[PDB]
Amino acid sequence: VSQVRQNYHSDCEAAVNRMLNLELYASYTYSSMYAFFDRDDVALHNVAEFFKEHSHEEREHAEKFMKYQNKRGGRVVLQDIKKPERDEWGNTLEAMQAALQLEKTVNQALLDLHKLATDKVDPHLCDFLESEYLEEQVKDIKRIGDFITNLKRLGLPENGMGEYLFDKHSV
Amino acid sequence: VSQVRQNYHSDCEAAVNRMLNLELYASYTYSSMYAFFDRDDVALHNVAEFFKEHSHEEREHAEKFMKYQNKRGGRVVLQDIKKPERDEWGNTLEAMQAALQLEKTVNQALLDLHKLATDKVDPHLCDFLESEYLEEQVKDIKRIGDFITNLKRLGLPENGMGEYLFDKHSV
Amino acid sequence: VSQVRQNYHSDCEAAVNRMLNLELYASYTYSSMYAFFDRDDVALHNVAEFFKEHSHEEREHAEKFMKYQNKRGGRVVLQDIKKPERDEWGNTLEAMQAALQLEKTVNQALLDLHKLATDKVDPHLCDFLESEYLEEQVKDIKRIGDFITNLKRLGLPENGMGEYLFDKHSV
Amino acid sequence: VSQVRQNYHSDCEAAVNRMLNLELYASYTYSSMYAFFDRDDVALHNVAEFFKEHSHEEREHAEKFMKYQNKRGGRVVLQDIKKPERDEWGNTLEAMQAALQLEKTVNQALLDLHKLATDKVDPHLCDFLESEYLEEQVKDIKRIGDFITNLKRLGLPENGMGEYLFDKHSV
Ligand SMILES: [Cl-]
Ligand SMILES: [Cl-]
Ligand SMILES: [Cl-]
Ligand SMILES: [Cl-]
Ligand SMILES: [Cl-]
Ligand SMILES: [Cl-]
Ligand SMILES: [Cl-]
Ligand SMILES: [Cl-]
Ligand SMILES: [Cl-]
Ligand SMILES: [Cl-]
Ligand SMILES: [Cl-]
Ligand SMILES: [Cl-]
Ligand SMILES: [Cl-]
Ligand SMILES: [Cl-]
Ligand SMILES: [Cl-]
Ligand SMILES: [Cl-]
Ligand SMILES: [Fe+2]
Ligand SMILES: [Fe+2]
Ligand SMILES: [Fe+2]
Ligand SMILES: [Fe+2]
Ligand SMILES: [Fe+2]
Ligand SMILES: [Fe+2]
Ligand SMILES: [Fe+2]
Ligand SMILES: [Fe+2]
Ligand SMILES: [Mg+2]
Ligand SMILES: [Mg+2]
Ligand SMILES: [Mg+2]
Ligand SMILES: [Mg+2]
Ligand SMILES: [Mg+2]
Ligand SMILES: [Mg+2]
Ligand SMILES: [Mg+2]
Ligand SMILES: [Mg+2]
Ligand SMILES: [Mg+2]
Ligand SMILES: [Mg+2]
Ligand SMILES: [Mg+2]
Ligand SMILES: [Mg+2]
Ligand SMILES: [Mg+2]
Ligand SMILES: [Mg+2]
Ligand SMILES: [Mg+2]
Ligand SMILES: [Mg+2]
Ligand SMILES: [Mg+2]
Ligand SMILES: [Mg+2]
Repeated sequence: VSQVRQNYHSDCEAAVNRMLNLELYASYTYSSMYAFFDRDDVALHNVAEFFKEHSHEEREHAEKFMKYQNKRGGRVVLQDIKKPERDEWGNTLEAMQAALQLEKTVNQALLDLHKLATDKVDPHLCDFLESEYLEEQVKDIKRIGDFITNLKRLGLPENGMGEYLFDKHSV
Repeated sequence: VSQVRQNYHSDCEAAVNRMLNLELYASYTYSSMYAFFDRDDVALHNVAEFFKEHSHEEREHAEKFMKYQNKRGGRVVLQDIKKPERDEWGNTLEAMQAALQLEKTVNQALLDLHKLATDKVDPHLCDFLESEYLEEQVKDIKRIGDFITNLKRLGLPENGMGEYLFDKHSV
Repeated sequence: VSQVRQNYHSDCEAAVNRMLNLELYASYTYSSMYAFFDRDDVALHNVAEFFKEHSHEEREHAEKFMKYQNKRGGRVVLQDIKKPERDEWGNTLEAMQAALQLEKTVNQALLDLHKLATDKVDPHLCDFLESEYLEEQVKDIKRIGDFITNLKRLGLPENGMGEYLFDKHSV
Repeated sequence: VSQVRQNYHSDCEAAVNRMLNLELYASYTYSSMYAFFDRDDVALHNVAEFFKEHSHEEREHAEKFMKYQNKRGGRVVLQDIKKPERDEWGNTLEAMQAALQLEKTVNQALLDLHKLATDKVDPHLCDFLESEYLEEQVKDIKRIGDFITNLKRLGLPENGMGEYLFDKHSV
């Protein structure tokens, strides 16, 4: 047992490792979206940079879980980072839709981890999730939903002018 | 009943008073460690100052509980501050080991208070503990554990050169 | 065919994708080393931060290949990022030895890519590798070799005092 | 023989003169595009200025070859600068398409010169091309391709509103 370990359940330690992997997976998906929008035959650079920024954000989320694991006396265990679901992302609307679903998947995993922490009576882990993850997640989901509403308003996927306008005025 | 009192259980009020006393006890133990490392036949001044700083931190923790008690309409009840367990602390490793155990004792009391607050459905007290105590406690425990690992690496208790090096490069 | 594509062989495009994956793999290995040295029972924070910085450097190398691929009209194709070879890294010497071998593996892949680019008469790709990768790689290999020499001098793996001194004066 | 001349093949000297002429030709084509978009019945001033800037860039490329020729002890030999292929450029999409093809023509000539320099074992000329020409060429081709993708997205040539929007938000 680690000398620092106190009130930290094995199940929570394992779930933190799985959560870490999911954050890395989300980062990698966003990296893929960046590369797609940077293609010469897609060429929506502000959209590309939005996804690149999100990729970095998700990596930071993962690193914060590594730090957390060690602070509690748990042990970081890494697994493969699976490649993203798609190799190409269609257009701004399809990508934003995929991002919304990804964000909700990550959110569900965070909420499940919070429930586990609650069941194991771990208020430190609860606080960590509430203070560092859950609100940023709600904010991100709201921003992406707002974007989707606007992309539909702008006539996506068919309206190329609408897609151009979004890239130039929303991101 | 205090005019401000709302959703504050008698059991929680009493437990806050006991927690206050424990913080003062921890402060006093750290004061003792400061005085020991300041001895001419011990003479590890950076180590002494580390413990002096922790003594002040613990006193601040106690004062914050006094303020909390009054904010909720509870009444501060003081008891004797018991003298520390030891009069002399051996060396840097023994002292850090004692500090780790003290920090875990304080942490357990905070977690027990959080459980009581949860049982009495007191979210304000839960928030207070999570926002002002529980994370600082985890951070402090991690720092002391890290120190112990390094002190063992440096050959404590036997290696006096190792002890000197720690005082000059870690604190 | 991409409208921008000129003098860019399919073999080079594929090799750039494989190189990208290797950079990500190297990043992930360094992330693992960071987490290990951040453990409470390892606790060499300057060493941890060295590896964390290298993890970020390798990610930047990967992103630069993504940008390169698109600039030439190639298409980014991502694969799984394999987890690192080890879950724990022994000590500073073992980790630095693993880092040296990793850096040489990455260097060999860069040199192989340069040879392919030479065979396909692609001076732009040659220039990119020479200007952005090959010298940084030689510099990094030299720095790590220098560290290993010093760690051996300091009596690693047995000499814990030597390991402490390295963390406090070399990184 | 020039007193400075060393490892400079007659074939490379002649090819540098031809390359110089091509840069001047490219400059002149861009000047024509500037004048077209400045017409009162075309009136896309940001597009005009983009081409004017490129005209100046190409002239600078030519001047750098003159300087290069003298540095190696070769002799600058000038030929007529042929007028551009067209007197009018249709619209933003047609012009960008012509610019892409022009840039690829210039790029091919640079790559051919690099191959000649390689065959004649002239690393100074290789370095000059790689360091001063080849990457700027790839960057320019990528930018123009990105523009074409966006112009098509915006409904060019038919969509006049799309053309206006491009002029006001992309250049
Ligand atoms: Cl535990
Ligand atoms: Cl507990
Ligand atoms: Cl457990
Ligand atoms: Cl696990
Ligand atoms: Cl009450
Ligand atoms: Cl209530
Ligand atoms: Cl009560
Ligand atoms: Cl009481
Ligand atoms: Cl090609
Ligand atoms: Cl070619
Ligand atoms: Cl090919
Ligand atoms: Cl591939
Ligand atoms: Cl010569
Ligand atoms: Cl020679
Ligand atoms: Cl000759
Ligand atoms: Cl000539
Ligand atoms: Fe995340
Ligand atoms: Fe996210
Ligand atoms: Fe305290
Ligand atoms: Fe404390
Ligand atoms: Fe790298
Ligand atoms: Fe590297
Ligand atoms: Fe040029
Ligand atoms: Fe050009
Ligand atoms: Mg376990
Ligand atoms: Mg998973
Ligand atoms: Mg798979
Ligand atoms: Mg918050
Ligand atoms: Mg009472
Ligand atoms: Mg007590
Ligand atoms: Mg007594
Ligand atoms: Mg709560
Ligand atoms: Mg907090
Ligand atoms: Mg291919
Ligand atoms: Mg590979
Ligand atoms: Mg495997
Ligand atoms: Mg070069
Ligand atoms: Mg260089
Ligand atoms: Mg001649
Ligand atoms: Mg010509
Ligand atoms: Mg003619
Ligand atoms: Mg360059």
